[PDB]
Amino acid sequence: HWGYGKHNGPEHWHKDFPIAKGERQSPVDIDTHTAKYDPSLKPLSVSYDQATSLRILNNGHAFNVEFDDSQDKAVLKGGPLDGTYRLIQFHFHWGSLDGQGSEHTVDKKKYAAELHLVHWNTKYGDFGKAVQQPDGLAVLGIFLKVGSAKPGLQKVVDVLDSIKTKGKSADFTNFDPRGLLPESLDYWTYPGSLTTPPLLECVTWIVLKEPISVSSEQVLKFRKLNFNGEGEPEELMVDNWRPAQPLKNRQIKASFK
Ligand SMILES: NS(=O)(=O)c1ccc(C(=O)N2CCN(Cc3ccccc3)C2)cc1
Ligand SMILES: [Zn+2]
Repeated sequence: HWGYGKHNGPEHWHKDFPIAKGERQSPVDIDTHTAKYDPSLKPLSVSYDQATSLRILNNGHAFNVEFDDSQDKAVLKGGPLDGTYRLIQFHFHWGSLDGQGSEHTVDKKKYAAELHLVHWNTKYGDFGKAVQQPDGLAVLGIFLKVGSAKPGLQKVVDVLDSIKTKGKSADFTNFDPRGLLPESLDYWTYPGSLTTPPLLECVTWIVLKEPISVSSEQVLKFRKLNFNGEGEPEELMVDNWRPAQPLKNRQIKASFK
């Protein structure tokens, strides 16, 4: 029964998921003056040429674009990571208004939305084993600002009418996630968590500095989705973001000067 309402929102999650108040929770504010350049970080390696998208699912919290992760097809390596992380899904978090929606913030600035490309460490064999490890997942986070349309996002926007409500899915093959990346792979990185229940502390966060631009019409179509199931009272899927959590004993590292 967790969600993003007044009665079941992020301030309530700790009652069923006490790790909500833990030492490495996400998201966080990225203070750009306190993040230190780490010359030992490697360039990110984003290898998405062989990505196999399968399906898009409205899960009642967001929509997920799911990939075939039964082989090393779309992988994230390098940067702060040891070994190979396989892409399993991507999703977004967004606002009711353009002035909010991102989960990470930059010097307390909120973006209109945030893309999460979720990857799991292949040394743990499957995603369910990986989420039980402190280095199990790598999530690539990309901010969205409202301005020019993102052409590589339109195939996602155009299928959302077919998955309006919770539990609906649609075939979503041959989608190329390279079309969601910005030009620069400059990033910030820190150890954190899933941002939704069960809030497991299993994520290496890699947040790109350069946002992508999407149009007002693209993000308006995200905000026509529903949290509810078919035939239930309509509750628009908006403001599906967790706010920034305490940094505690953590350092955010920059890949760039
Ligand atoms: N916003 S985010 O990128 O941090 C993100 C949040 C949640 C998830 C996610 O995979 N969850 C659904 C399953 N659960 C994991 C799970 C638990 C037990 C058994 C198996 C799996 C969470 C992935 C990324
Ligand atoms: Zn997310």
